[PDB]
This record gives sequence, C-alpha cells and structure tokens, in this order.
Amino acid sequence: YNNTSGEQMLIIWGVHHPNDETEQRTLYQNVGTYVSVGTSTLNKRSTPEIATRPKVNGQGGRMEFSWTLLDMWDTINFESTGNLIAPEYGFKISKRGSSGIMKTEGTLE
Amino acid sequence: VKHFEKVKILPKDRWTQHTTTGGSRACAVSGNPSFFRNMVWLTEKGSNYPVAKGSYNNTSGEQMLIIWGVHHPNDETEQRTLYQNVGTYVSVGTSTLNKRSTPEIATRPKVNGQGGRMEFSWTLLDMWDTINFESTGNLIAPEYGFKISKRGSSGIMKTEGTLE
Ligand SMILES: *[C@@H]1O[C@H](CO)[C@@H](O[C@@H]2O[C@H](CO)[C@@H](O)[C@H](O)[C@H]2NC(C)=O)[C@H](O)[C@H]1NC(C)=O
Ligand SMILES: *[C@@H]1O[C@H](CO)[C@@H](O)[C@H](O)[C@H]1NC(C)=O
Repeated sequence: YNNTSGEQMLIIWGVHHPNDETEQRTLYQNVGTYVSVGTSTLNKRSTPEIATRPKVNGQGGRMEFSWTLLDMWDTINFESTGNLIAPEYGFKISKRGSSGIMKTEGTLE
Repeated sequence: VKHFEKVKILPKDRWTQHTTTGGSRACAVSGNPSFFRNMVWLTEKGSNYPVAKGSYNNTSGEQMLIIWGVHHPNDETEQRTLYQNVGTYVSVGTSTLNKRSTPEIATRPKVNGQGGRMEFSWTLLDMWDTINFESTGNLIAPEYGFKISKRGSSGIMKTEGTLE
C-alpha cells in the first residue's frame, strides 16, 4: 500500500502462534513459515512460535500484534508464507492536538 | 521484596526422562565440578533425547519468581554429545508469557576456558497461572522458584564492607 491519504496512517498487523504442528499444518498447510512487513523506516521478520501454553479463552494458541505509523507517500509491504493476520484497514490522522486517556469506570453526563 | 520462600515446583527425581547429573569445570568447588543448586541441566538417556515437558500451577497464595536458562554450545560435537539432536529449541509459556529460543552454536573466546555460554530469562508467575516447559534440547530448568513472603520497602545497598 502506497500512502496517498495526506497524513500519517497508523497500521496494525498480526502473527499466529499455534499450540501444535497439527494446527500449523491444518491451517497453513506447511511449516517454516514467516511473516514479513516493511516500510521505508521499517523491516521486520517474524517466525511463528508453536508451543504448548495454558488455555486462555479456551486457547493455547495466541496472536502477537504489531503496529507502525506510516508516513505520507511511503509504501508498506506485506509478505508471508503463513500465520499472517493482515490489516484490512489502517487509520489516517484527521485531527491532532492536546488530548489524553483518562482511566475511569464512570460514564458521561 | 523483604522475604522469600523457596518452593520446589519441578523436583529432580520426578523427572524421569533425562540425566540430570551434569555440571562442569567452571562451577568446580576446590577442584570438584558442580552446578547451580537451584537448577537442573537436562541431558539425554541412551541415544534418546525425548520430549521434555513440564508444568506448574501455582497454589502458593503469593506470587513466584521463576528462572530458566538455555545452553549455547561452542561446537557442533559439543551439542551432539549432550542433546543428541541438532536444530533444538527451548519453549516456555504462561498466560501472559510466551517465549521460544533457538540455541546458538559458534566458536567464542575463552572466559574461564569456555566457548559454551548460558542465557537466563525469568518471569513472575501470578496467582493460579500455569507455567509450561517444552524442549528438544538445551534447556536449563528450575528445580524451585521463589514465593515472596514479605512484601515491603527495601533497597539493595552497594557496599564492600560488612554487617556489625
Ligand atoms: C507512491 O505513490 C505516490 C503517488 O501515487 C508517488 O508520488 C509520486 O512519485 C512520482 C515518481 O517519483 C513523481 O513523479 C510524482 O511527482 C510523485 N507525486 C507526489 C504527489 O509525491 C510516490 O513516489 C510513490 N512511492 C514511491 C516509493 O515511489
Ligand atoms: C490451579 O489450581 C487452582 C485451584 O483451584 C485452580 O483454580 C486453577 O484453575 C488451576 N489451574 C489449572 C491448570 O486449571
């Protein structure tokens, strides 16, 4: 994706780490897989790690999630032989400014 | 941390598969070879270096420091001796933690006459969470890991001197 938006675009991608070779084969149909992302200011290569873990949400498999901020006119490249969880989207920045994240259990009035 | 409570989560004896005996000349005490008392160096039995699996689910009521290590051989034959298999790996996991390291084989300079190296990573197990081990080789296991007894404000003072 070449970024034409006029602003910076936050972008997120993921990589699956399965619980067995059986998962890996039944999904990705092969092994030794990689996920690879790149930009002008970034090149990152990932090698999905298949082990045994405690179920969480009834799951021993996990997903590792990573993000980059793509500058204007740059271009981002995705290549994987398996285990890629790809972005359908990414978010341009329409408005910047002083802001924050407030931690509260409450609600608006 | 003000007090610890050492608790063995992976006894040497109830691990059947490998030979736990190893320790080398670096850890020698008065010329007598030794090892890390809290740890276990797993190496094969009879040409077989089978799947090494482990688990602990933490009852203890306060959290647990746990350490492990991964062996890095000087040479291919150093590797082949102990673990019997090439392209081995170590994998540890928890609810929050997942790690898998692939051991590295290269010729490295002499420090205490050694081209072998050992790399320790550690975690804090919370309440009720389970820690799992899996290895095709090169693992250095905890026998025990540390329950915290006393929480509290303390420090580590750097000093050469000694208590009076
Ligand atoms: C990504 O696309 C943009 C526009 O689609 C490219 O910007 C143009 O690049 C060409 C070739 O150098 C120039 O002739 C135009 O003047 C550029 N237009 C603008 C508005 O910058 C951009 O070069 C592309 N990315 C890469 C890596 O080439
Ligand atoms: C560990 O033991 C506690 C005791 O009830 C339990 O709540 C927890 O689910 C156990 N962990 C596993 C592996 O189920």
